[PDB]
Amino acid sequence: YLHWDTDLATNDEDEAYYKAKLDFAIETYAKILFNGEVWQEPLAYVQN
Amino acid sequence: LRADSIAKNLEAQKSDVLVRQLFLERATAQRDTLRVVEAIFSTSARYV
Amino acid sequence: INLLIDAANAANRTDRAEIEDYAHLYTQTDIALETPQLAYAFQDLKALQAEVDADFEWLGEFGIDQEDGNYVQRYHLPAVEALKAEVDARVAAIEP
Amino acid sequence: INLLIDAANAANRTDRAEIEDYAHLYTQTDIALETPQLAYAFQDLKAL
Repeated sequence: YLHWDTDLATNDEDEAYYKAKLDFAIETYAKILFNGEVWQEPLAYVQN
Repeated sequence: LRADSIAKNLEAQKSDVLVRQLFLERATAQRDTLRVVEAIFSTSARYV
Repeated sequence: INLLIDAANAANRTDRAEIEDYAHLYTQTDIALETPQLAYAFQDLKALQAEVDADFEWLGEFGIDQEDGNYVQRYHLPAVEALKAEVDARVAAIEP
Repeated sequence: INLLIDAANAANRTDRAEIEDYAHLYTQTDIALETPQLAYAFQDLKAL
């Protein structure tokens, strides 16, 4: 919440933000497939 | 130029973007866990 | 004043080089005494106001955040700002 | 600035007592660097 590794050297600190945004997007796209395959569609079939 | 630089560089120290990214990621995890739990409850209710 | 001073003093992470610890009010005289030298006290108060306004611009630098132990946290600036506004109002009151 | 400074420095004949040689700009910091301490530079300019 309040650490050095969060407010870095330059005021810009844009490269770290973009790297984190990339990692977050990768995780979100993987999670879409994971959740769709594990529980969403087995439930959707019964509801249909 | 110096006046504007001071004014904007001071304001760019109030906020820390990496904390806000961390909170966004936590909110996403909360959302998907929430829909998993809601599916559990709806499934149990229909089963009963 | 003194509580805000200590709040701002504890809310900084720099290595004392350019933003320094603010000394407590009235180092020259003891204002608890019945008859103190009040000119010294007003001098110290004006010195504090000037020092705060001077460190303001070093708060607005790009490269202040350098290293573990030399950097500026996001809560330092509101503490300094509250201290500055309070000193400004206090001086405006003490003038007449 | 620096060329005019050296022009004025070479155009005096006094013995340095009251009109002195002007030092070259930004003795405190190296402004060639990517991130210099610009407050020091502005201080030096105002001093000049």
